Amino acid sequence: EAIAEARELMLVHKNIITPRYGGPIIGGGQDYISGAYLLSVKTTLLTVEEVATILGVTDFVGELGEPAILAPKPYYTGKQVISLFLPKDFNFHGPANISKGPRACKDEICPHDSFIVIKNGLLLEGVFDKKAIGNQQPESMLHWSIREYGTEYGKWLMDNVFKMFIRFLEMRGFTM
Amino acid sequence: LINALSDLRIEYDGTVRSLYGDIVQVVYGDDAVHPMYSAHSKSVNVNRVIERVIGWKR
Amino acid sequence: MTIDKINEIFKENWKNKLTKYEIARIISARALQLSMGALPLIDTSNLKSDDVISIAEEELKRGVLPITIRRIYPNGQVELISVRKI
Amino acid sequence: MIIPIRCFTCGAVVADKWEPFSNRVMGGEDPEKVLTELGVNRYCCRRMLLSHVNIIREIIHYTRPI
Amino acid sequence: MPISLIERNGLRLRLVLENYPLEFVNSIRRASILYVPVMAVDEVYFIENNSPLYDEILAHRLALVPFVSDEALEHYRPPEECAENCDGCYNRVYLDVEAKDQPLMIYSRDLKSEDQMITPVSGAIPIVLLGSKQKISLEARLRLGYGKEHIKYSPVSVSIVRYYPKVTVLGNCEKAVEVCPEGVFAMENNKLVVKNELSCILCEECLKYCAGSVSIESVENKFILEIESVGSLKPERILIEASKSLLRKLSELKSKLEAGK
Amino acid sequence: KGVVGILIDQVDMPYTAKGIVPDIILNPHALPSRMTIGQIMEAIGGKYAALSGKPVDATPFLETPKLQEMQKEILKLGHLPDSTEVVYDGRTGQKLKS
Amino acid sequence: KEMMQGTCKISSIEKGALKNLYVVKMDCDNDLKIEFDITKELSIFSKDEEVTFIISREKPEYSEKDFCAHGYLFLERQQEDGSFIDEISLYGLIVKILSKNGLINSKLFKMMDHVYYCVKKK
Amino acid sequence: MEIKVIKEEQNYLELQIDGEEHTIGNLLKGMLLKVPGVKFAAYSLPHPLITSITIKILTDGSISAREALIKAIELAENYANLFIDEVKKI
Ligand code: F3S
Ligand SMILES: [Zn+2]
Ligand SMILES: [Zn+2]
Repeated sequence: EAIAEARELMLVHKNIITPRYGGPIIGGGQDYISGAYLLSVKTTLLTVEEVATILGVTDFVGELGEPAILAPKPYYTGKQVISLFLPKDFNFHGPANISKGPRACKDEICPHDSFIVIKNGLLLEGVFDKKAIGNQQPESMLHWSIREYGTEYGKWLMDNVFKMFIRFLEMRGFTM
Repeated sequence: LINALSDLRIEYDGTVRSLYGDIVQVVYGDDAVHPMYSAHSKSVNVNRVIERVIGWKR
Repeated sequence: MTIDKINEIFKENWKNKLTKYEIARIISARALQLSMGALPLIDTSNLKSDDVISIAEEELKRGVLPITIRRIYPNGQVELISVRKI
Repeated sequence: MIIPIRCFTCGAVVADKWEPFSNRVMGGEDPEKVLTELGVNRYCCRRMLLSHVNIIREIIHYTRPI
Repeated sequence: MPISLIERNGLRLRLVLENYPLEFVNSIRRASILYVPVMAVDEVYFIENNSPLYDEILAHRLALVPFVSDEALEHYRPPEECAENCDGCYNRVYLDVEAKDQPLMIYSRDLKSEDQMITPVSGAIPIVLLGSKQKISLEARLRLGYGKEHIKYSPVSVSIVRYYPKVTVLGNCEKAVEVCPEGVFAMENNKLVVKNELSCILCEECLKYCAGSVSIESVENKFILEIESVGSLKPERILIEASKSLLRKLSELKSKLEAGK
Repeated sequence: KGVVGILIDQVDMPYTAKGIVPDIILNPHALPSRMTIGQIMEAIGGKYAALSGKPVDATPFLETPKLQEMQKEILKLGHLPDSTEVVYDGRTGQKLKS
Repeated sequence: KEMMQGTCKISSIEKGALKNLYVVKMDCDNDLKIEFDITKELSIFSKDEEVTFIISREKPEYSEKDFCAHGYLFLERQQEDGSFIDEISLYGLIVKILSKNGLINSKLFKMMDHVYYCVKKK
Repeated sequence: MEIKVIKEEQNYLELQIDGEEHTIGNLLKGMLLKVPGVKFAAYSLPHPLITSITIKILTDGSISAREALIKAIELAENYANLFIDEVKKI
């Protein structure tokens, strides 16, 4: 009886949202945010081998689709690799944590990647930072994603997509 | 504070009552919404619902 | 609207739903029953795990348990809710 | 206590280069030239040789009476 | 798919590989460390010890001493085989020393080996310093082993695989000679000639100052493989044994994969 | 302070262009909040001390040699002045972009 | 089929806001002002040359000496002066089109179309 | 060194190998990415403290995944033999 109650009421993934306020207490940390920003930035292009190396840490297997850029050289992109995990009916429009300084464009027409635009599960512009995957950040895209696809999709996402951030961070160089 | 608020419970009619019988609140909070299930201290975000429905054409 | 509209909405919502505490209690009782006698009500060959907890969860999910819950309201009214789909 | 047999980072043997280096430096020769001509070029092995203390020469006086 | 040679020092070997994939070259580099067998001390039988060093420390120091395991790869059973009993796969060395009145340093030349073709690489490795009236008497057993099991069995010190550079001089900027840490460039009659192109590590620091006088690329199919041995085996033998280990592993995998299809 | 999270062999460590692998890896994210510039300064000074063989004194308010001199001497000895190095991945052999 | 094609010359190649970003501006016939983002590895254009661009759902034939990609049409805006702003996201790289009748208002395309965009040298 | 099959179809294979690490996994992945008809190939190390790898192969149906793995092994063996024969000449 004690084991059944512990499994049915006290599991970690069932308590992603804290009772103090409506917002996730389990979320991205410090290396995760930097990796997400570096992978999501506009200037990231990956080859087939790099994409395979990045996706080897997750459970994803299937069709990658056509590369984002076909000629002169076949290049993928960070947003295309990220978009393989978002549900196919998820929409989100909101600013990023880097939209505070001179990058504030306050609308979708932004020369920077300072505005997040997701339509039908496709990440079209914007970067991931503390305001999208960070912990203790209510009304973020992670919060809405969990709220609409259960702690089940919350746990699946946190287990899968959060490892590509670390893998890409160590694939690139991050020093001080 | 724990020793003060230890014996409060939510009944099947929505009221908040102590285990000794007396009534603390006629309905929990003001609309019987758990803070854990709320959208950041809010029953439902209507703007978020409108976005979820028609954001692919904005 | 007996006392408040919110209370009526609350009771209407919970009239035909099982709270997580009720689910946990049912699963605990069924798991304790299966641990000694009480042969399962399902086909225990396709199950991924042979432990009692998983069998209890599967039986609750399929809706074969002959268990009813009594909800006693503060004014004395009683409500019987059955978990079998039938 | 005593000079390690191998460099910690790379497995290069460095113990055999201690008694030359420890002597010629005491003879007035600058450590850099001696280290370069002894065959030590990676700065990990230079760190190994440059920061040895050699306590055992004091501990031989105070040894277990077993 | 030729292989070219850059330099051959006493223990260093540098090669250029021209039509091999990066995965194979990296596998050879890793197997040069992990899957090449050498002789090292496995166990020590202690009879007496009065030195400041304890038994475990002395055993570790003895184990870290490299032995010449060049002719022993053909007379001793490898670890992959049965190797833990059936004597005929263990070598034995002895050490019996004593100090009379003055402190005495014990070098690796004092280790007497039962089999004469297995000797320490260097005879001037200090092992332990003995005070007055202190003595040591021990027997050590040597056997083959792979660097995967313990790092004392690794036959190399550094194993390196890097890209093949291509440096071209377009202008005549004089800054590049004093910026490159590898000394690739030089000034000859004020022309900025490239002396040793293969020394560039693709640092890309000359691009920060010249930026128009120097262009840096990496050749897509050539790699530079540099290894340095410790003294037990010659570098060519190390490379051959690493590739043989790859061959054995691939053969076993294919044999037990195609069977039971 | 900190505990050991994992132990990595020499083959899996990210070797540099000269074959030097790190003995300890420290996360950059620990620096900007604690604001210990002395850590990086000591790293540079120690590398210079090992390369040159010259003594390094880090007494407060009277440090000799200065950072600029140490960096120039490091550059003169075959290494990059900013104490950075080109690093390859020990598991795949791919050159890191930074 | 709702293919769109044009021929026009490059105006400028600026530096952009990000680290190694670049923006290519093209002034074109019929009051088109194509302006698209590229990176260093994709820079095969000069300061001024004649090129041909095509936007179409059907995948066209391409070589290894021209630049093109596929993305989605996700932004349709009207300006206060009667102009239009159209944006195509090549999974992150932005192609902005300034026209008169618009790309969706003129019934050429609709919202969120998977389109191929190719630019070749003439 | 023991192999086992987690999943298997005509154009999909998931193979768990115990006793192996990056040395063989990276080589096999690099060789598989060169075999024609293979659409996806990857290897994973489930935990650094455990010496075991998992190889995932997905083809387009022209060639079976097991055949692709055998071809990759053949390519690797050919490269190793060529390397031995060329190193022996210097
Ligand atoms: S200046 Fe020097 S060492 Fe390397 S990349 Fe540039 S050459
Ligand atoms: Zn902006
Ligand atoms: Zn060293």
